[PDB]
Amino acid sequence: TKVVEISPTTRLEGHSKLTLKVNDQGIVERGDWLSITPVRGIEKLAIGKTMEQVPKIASRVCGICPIAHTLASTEAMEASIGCEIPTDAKLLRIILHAANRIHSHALHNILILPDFYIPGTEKKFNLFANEQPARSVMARIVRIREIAQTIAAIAGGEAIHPSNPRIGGMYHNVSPRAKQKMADLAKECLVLVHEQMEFMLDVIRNMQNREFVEVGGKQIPLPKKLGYHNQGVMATAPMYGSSSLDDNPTWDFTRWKETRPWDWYMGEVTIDLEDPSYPIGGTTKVGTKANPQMESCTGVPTYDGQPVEVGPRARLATFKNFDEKGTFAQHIARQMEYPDCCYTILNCLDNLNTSGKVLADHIPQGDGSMGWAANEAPRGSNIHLARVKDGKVRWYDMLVPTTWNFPTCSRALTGAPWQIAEMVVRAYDPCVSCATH
Amino acid sequence: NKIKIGHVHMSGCTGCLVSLADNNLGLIKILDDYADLVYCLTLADVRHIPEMDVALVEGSVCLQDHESVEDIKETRKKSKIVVALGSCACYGNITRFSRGGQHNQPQHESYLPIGDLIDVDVYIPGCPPSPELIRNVAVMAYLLLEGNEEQKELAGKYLKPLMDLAKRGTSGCFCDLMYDVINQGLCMGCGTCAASCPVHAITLEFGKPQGERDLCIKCGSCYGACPRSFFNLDVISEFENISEIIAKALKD
Amino acid sequence: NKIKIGHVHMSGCTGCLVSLADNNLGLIKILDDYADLVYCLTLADVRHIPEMDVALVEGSVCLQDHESVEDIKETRKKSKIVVALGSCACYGNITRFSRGGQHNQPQHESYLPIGDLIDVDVYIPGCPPSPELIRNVAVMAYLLLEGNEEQKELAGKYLKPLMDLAKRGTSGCFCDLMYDVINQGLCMGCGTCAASCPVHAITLEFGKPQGERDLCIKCGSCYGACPRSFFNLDVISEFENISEIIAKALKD
Amino acid sequence: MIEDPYLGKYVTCVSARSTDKEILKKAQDGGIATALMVYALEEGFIDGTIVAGEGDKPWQPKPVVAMTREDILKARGTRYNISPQISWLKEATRSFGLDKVGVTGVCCQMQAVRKAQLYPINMRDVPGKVAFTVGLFCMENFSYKSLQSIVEDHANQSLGSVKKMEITKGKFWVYTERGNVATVPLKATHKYEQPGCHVCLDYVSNLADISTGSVGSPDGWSTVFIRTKVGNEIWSKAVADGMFETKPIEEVKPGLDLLRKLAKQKIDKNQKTVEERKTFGINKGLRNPYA
Amino acid sequence: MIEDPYLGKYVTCVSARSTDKEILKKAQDGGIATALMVYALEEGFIDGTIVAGEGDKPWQPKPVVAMTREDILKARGTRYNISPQISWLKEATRSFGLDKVGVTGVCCQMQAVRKAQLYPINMRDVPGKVAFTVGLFCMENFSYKSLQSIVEDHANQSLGSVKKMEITKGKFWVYTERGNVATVPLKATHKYEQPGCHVCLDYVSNLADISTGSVGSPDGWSTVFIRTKVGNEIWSKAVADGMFETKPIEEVKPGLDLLRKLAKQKIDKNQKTVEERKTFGINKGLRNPYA
Ligand SMILES: Cc1cc2nc3c(=O)[nH]c(=O)nc-3n(C[C@H](O)[C@H](O)[C@H](O)COP(=O)(O)OP(=O)(O)OC[C@H]3O[C@@H](n4cnc5c(N)ncnc54)[C@H](O)[C@@H]3O)c2cc1C
Ligand SMILES: Cc1cc2nc3c(=O)[nH]c(=O)nc-3n(C[C@H](O)[C@H](O)[C@H](O)COP(=O)(O)OP(=O)(O)OC[C@H]3O[C@@H](n4cnc5c(N)ncnc54)[C@H](O)[C@@H]3O)c2cc1C
Ligand code: SF4
Ligand code: SF4
Ligand code: SF4
Ligand code: SF4
Ligand code: SF4
Ligand code: SF4
Ligand code: SF4
Ligand code: SF4
Ligand SMILES: [Fe+3]
Repeated sequence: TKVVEISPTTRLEGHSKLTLKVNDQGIVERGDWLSITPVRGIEKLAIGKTMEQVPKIASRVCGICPIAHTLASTEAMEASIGCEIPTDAKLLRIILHAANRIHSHALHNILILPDFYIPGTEKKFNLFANEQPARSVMARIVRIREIAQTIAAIAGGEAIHPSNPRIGGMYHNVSPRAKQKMADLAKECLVLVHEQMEFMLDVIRNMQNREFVEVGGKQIPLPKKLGYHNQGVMATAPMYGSSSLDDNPTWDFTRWKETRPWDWYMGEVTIDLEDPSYPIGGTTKVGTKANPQMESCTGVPTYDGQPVEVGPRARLATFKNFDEKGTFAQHIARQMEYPDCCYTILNCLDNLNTSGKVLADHIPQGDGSMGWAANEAPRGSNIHLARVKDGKVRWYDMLVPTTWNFPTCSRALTGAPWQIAEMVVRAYDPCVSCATH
Repeated sequence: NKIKIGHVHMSGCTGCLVSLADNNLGLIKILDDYADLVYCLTLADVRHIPEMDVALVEGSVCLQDHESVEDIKETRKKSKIVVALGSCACYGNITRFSRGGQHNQPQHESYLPIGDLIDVDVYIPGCPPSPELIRNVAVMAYLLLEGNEEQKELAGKYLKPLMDLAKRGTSGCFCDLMYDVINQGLCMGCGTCAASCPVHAITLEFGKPQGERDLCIKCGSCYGACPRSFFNLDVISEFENISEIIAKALKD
Repeated sequence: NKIKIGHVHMSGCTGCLVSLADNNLGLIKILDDYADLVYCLTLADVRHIPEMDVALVEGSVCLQDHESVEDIKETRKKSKIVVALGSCACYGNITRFSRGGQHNQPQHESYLPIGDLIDVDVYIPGCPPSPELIRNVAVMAYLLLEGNEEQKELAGKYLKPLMDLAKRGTSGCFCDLMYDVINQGLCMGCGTCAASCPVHAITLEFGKPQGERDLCIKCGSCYGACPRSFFNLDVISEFENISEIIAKALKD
Repeated sequence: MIEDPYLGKYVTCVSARSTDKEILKKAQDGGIATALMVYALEEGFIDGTIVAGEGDKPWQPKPVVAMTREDILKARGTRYNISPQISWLKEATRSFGLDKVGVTGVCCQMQAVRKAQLYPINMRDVPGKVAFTVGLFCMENFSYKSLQSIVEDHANQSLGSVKKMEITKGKFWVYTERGNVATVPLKATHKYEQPGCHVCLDYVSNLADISTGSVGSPDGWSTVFIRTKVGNEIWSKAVADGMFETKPIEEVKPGLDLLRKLAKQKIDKNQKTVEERKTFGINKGLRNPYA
Repeated sequence: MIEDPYLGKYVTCVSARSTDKEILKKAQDGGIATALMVYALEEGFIDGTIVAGEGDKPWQPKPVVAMTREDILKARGTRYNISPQISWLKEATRSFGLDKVGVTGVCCQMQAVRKAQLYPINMRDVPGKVAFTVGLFCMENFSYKSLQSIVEDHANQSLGSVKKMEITKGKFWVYTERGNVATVPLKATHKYEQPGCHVCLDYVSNLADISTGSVGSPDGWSTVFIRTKVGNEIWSKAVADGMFETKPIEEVKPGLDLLRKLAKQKIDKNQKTVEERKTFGINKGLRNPYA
């Protein structure tokens, strides 16, 4: 056993590292992927603040998925106080949610493609480069994300940190013109995401037929079971979410418990294996001490006493019994989620009444009861829990998808050549600012 | 010659980077012709901070995180121009409210905008910051370093109010409109602050700003956008020409 | 020789004067032995601002009221030591919220603390300011101008943090505890800010301040009272001796 | 281009009034601001515009995004108190889903728009979606309590009866629906001006695409500056389409000579105020937004 | 008077413990802080005192104004997380109507009281109504989440079972009600310290009337500094009344030599931190409250 460390990780959101024990062949025996993002402490600073402010603060946990936290936080407040929002407010929230999932999955295409090969060649995608096919692909992705952000801005008030959601529904309904504009854009987007999806699935399928990849000049073998783990999955909806107001909620808070990294991470180790050629800048210096239990910045939520995988694959496994697992299965399931986003937007626009009410007539102030809301963020189940009393948050808790995925991905690192541990990581589409909040 | 640009991610949400990317083909145009992205953990595999002409720095600094403090000091050392990108970097924003006590780093208690630890050349305020502003600053930074004298003169005039904001301080709030506009005899009731506020904390009552201070997330946008904070007539009166210049620089 | 003291009433509520008077026989002792009240429209018939050793100035300045602006300029001209008495004079306080529009002077819109118009030597923050603080400042001002060198040295050391506050700025808010204490790594959870807040806007959650910003009336008390704003060990460690000195100066 | 130091940059200046007789019935002057926005909407230069609609109290304006000819016409007539027009500038591009926003307002509001186009600070999508701005001349404005005090006390009129107000020929004029007229000397109104107007160095909405006002033209007519390429395209095409009567401004009394003089008095007086701010205190001064 | 540079100003220093056997049953050490406040209340030196009462979560302190012997005794035992004692300092003189307030707490809380006596900033009536302060020795403190992490993870104990906690001999000690003992090396606890403690230059509550702690005295006994005239009057009279066993501190191991050394390490380490703040940045630093 030797210990190699990659710090920082790259082509994901935010700040983490991989602390890896490897065998004499460089295959991970036990690896820890951990947040080293400072804890801004949103759960504790929320206490005493107003139920209107806390969702707008929680939004600023993450600018890729602020819709997830805005909606999950707002709907946790609504669940605690017992506020039923109007239909047209819900329809606008779903449109906002679906649009953001498009932009997020497409942004993630940008981050993972450099690890992938132009099918049938030994050339990797370089999306910066003004050459084909990369530039044509970048142009499609860029238009996809532009459409997505535009719809999000129209239905949510703002693409990043949406302003329209409020306790009890929305500040604004949209105009007949705005509704036509969103429909026009969704029609254009649906064709584009079908193209991007088929493109990505082909690239992934080419990856599954490869035997090695090139990292830092060297050939790295591709295990058949790359990224396999035995944690199973958790998901609350295929699209939107669930909350404790529902007749039959699809998440069970009696099965959840959160520990410190303590229960699940390695203690102190010393780095004795270093590779200065790891692109670009090498790995952690020999002699460095690391302690994942103490350095990890997240809590570890569990379901039935164990870490779980959340995210697109978790959703398709839970709701369609999708039956492939590991790194390339995760990539596949994410791409498959493209069309539902556009069909959902178009169906929601069809049902939206632009003269309809968007704010509940009565917003109660709460008595301290616990409520919770789950939003199926692009990366998986985002669960916010709250006690609101007299309009103030007395208790707040956030179980964010990448928080769930950190210990699970770690276990999935077993069997990988340490030089492609980052590829295992990127199939989770990590958001480490999310994970840490 | 392309200038060298890095994106440095401190205690931010990456929404500032998303805002840059939301210039769409404008960003690709800039990366094609005017600028090399030498560093960005989100998009590229350069692991350590290299030399930069322009560092776009987002997020604030956790005083109790050693690597973070070293990163922001190293960034100033490595960069000709330091840009506080977005309100967290400029003004602390939601991290003003951080107070520790959360797992798994309950000692991660104190956060300051980057201007309290290093000297900052340029503020780009906003939460989220507007894509167009980030684009204008990138283009003008290039013109300031690779243009003819007529361009470098324009660029210097364009950036001056954003440099003045960096010298003014590291605090942003609804109160800026009281302290420095209404209380100064300068408010004329235009309502711009209300449009810019990302959380709808500002209403106008009889033509005057009314701030919901317990909704305000201290981003500094409203004073920035207010036309009685800075109003540099030499630049803004030439809006048609400066707009045409920026468009031409992005054209295909 | 008694020093000469005036009370100047700008846009204040006179509660600062009431606080002075609430030293009871202490005030009469001071007026008997150490100080002549040369000016105070509330208590005496001197119609115009005379020369003063110490001007206790309460309230802020309405920029659209000509006599008010002349009064505060005349006060600085007429006074050796200018004291911003209370939070309106120090920090604007509730007049930060003024925005015009009320009969019969709808143009009376803009109010600034006095330190934005003249140089201020000494802050006495608080709304209301504590009688004991106003007494201590009067006594120490006398010692600074009529004492032996040992007294003038003590007085100068006592007043230094109140002079530092005057040089720090003209703004007061719950946010001071964020910006300059919690965000600086200095908060240790003592809870003093909560006791000093006059409107109960501060609670402590898990040992850390939580501010109801839409209750806060921007008086600057909490940062003042915080033992991690200024803590001048040379003075405060001698609390027993300095207390005995002040008592003896008020004794009969 | 003319680069006048008091009237701003412009291509031409004419005296004009709308040929739409319905618009003229309630227009303040020539109906230029209504006629241009209606026409821009019908032609597709804008898909909506911010106008000073009717509010919750008599003669109090309420900004609104108008998207029909009818809603635009509801904003005819001068309201001499504050209308925070720019408060709907971003929202017009969000829930309203507009691609081509029009904006009407006074000089400082035109300034706000151009600052947002060039320095968007939490104003995403606004720079590229501003399509057409029409700026009113403005000497000064008032709070609503000021306007109440002027009309009810000094003019002795009930606000519920007022059909039109007009500042001209040294007086504040009040016209009632039943046909009476009252005047107030402007000297009496000065205490009531919004203080932030005293620092304003822009009289004829220098930064608008098209600027329009009353001074320089007879009653029923407007003085119009056509300034930007946007402004010239729309004006040319509207004139060609029969939307306006025009006269070159030099053939009109009092014309551009009176106008340039009042512009000069405004800037001169306010530049002085701007300067006195620097030494307002003892050893210190007040902020200058223009520094 | 002794003017020690690390132990502050004091008249004498003894090793002591209360003769009240009921108090000792749950006291952390010698029962000095409880015994003094109970005695001051019975004798009329105070009519109430601020103590670290029991809170809403196990081992979380809640400050409270205690006005009976029974309520004072509820605050026995060290809670190693933050108790914002000073938050009730003014209120004790308002709705509670006290004339003679007692205050218990650690060094920084003693500091807060004296600052309020000398620089009352919206602390009316407080300077004259503080009657008696008892200060605990304090090396450092923790947030509640820190304490949870230390006890539940590192010591592997349930908080609901803990009877006593103790930092001593290089370890964090946890004693359970059913009789078990667990320890954690203090090196493991350092990441969890409240950051604001790292700037604290006061170990034995220099500014209290009487200071009390554990280091220097055997188990069951306290090291006590009697510092002010208030402190000497109350201590003398309590000793004379039979309230305490004492031993001169020089006849006690480890005694004042160990104590002065730990005090020196604390100030030395924290003075260094205070100094590094000045150059924390590049060309700038962090605030120093002591400057
Ligand atoms: C405070 C104010 C001061 C003015 N001072 C002068 C002056 O000194 N000299 C001069 O020649 N003209 C001045 N004007 C302009 C003049 O009064 C007419 O408004 C202008 O000629 C437009 O008339 P019109 O027939 O073209 O517009 P109309 O067709 O009658 O349409 C009215 C237009 O004015 C806008 N509007 C009405 N009230 C306000 C308001 N409070 N704020 C913002 N927009 C408003 C509406 O949105 C609409 O665009 C002033 C206008 C205002 C609001
Ligand atoms: C964070 C903390 C750190 C300490 N570090 C040291 C040290 O390094 N060396 C040393 O010798 N002693 C230290 N002490 C003091 C020691 O642990 C005992 O508290 C002290 O000896 C008093 O014991 P006693 O028997 O006289 O009090 P008891 O009769 O048991 O009464 C307990 C007293 O302690 C107060 N108290 C209990 N917890 C807190 C709290 N969190 N905050 C404020 N007041 C509290 C109560 O109000 C009460 O006055 C520390 C105490 C605390 C709270
Ligand atoms: S300024 Fe706003 S969008 Fe930018 S890093 Fe901070 S929270 Fe994110
Ligand atoms: S944006 Fe307009 S309304 Fe708001 S403070 Fe500035 S001048 Fe006043
Ligand atoms: S009021 Fe709104 S725009 Fe102004 S600082 Fe607060 S959140 Fe930002
Ligand atoms: S500081 Fe408070 S008490 Fe003093 S004049 Fe102002 S409102 Fe009155
Ligand atoms: S008074 Fe005490 S609790 Fe309040 S900010 Fe200061 S150190 Fe923190
Ligand atoms: S929180 Fe309270 S003490 Fe602090 S400035 Fe506001 S009102 Fe004053
Ligand atoms: S005078 Fe200037 S600041 Fe006042 S309303 Fe008219 S255009 Fe605006
Ligand atoms: S070490 Fe100092 S600041 Fe920390 S709790 Fe103890 S006495 Fe207070
Ligand atoms: Fe969490």
